Amino acid sequence: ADQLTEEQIAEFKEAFSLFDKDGDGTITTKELGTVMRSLGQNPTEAELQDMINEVDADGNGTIDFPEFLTMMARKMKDTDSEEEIREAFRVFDKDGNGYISAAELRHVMTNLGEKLTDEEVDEMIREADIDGDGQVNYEEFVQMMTAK
Repeated sequence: ADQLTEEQIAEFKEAFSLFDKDGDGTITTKELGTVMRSLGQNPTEAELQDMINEVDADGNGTIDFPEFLTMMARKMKDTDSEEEIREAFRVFDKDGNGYISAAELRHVMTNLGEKLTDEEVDEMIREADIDGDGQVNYEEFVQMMTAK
């Protein structure tokens, strides 16, 4: 899933509060780039003025956390975590066949540096009939690492 993890929501909530000097849980458009830049993102000025024209639909010129989360979810799209795991399994599809040996699959999940425990993968392997044949595609194992 591409849902915001409780952490990503907290990270943004902290970077957002960083400019909530009104104790109202909101920030001004003048600090929006600063908030976004606080997370290490550097959108151009036009990119910022473009999202403002839409967010500035109330005619007030301010951003609240909820709407701020609507911006983060619109950016963490084209860069899903899925494209990262599939691109890793791609690094493992040296034969461009779409299939690798479970070993390479288990290796793709460990080399990625994911905090997955060998036990969690053992369960993901139960429904992924990784036997009966010997090789398995990852598209199914990719959606499993994202969120059952």
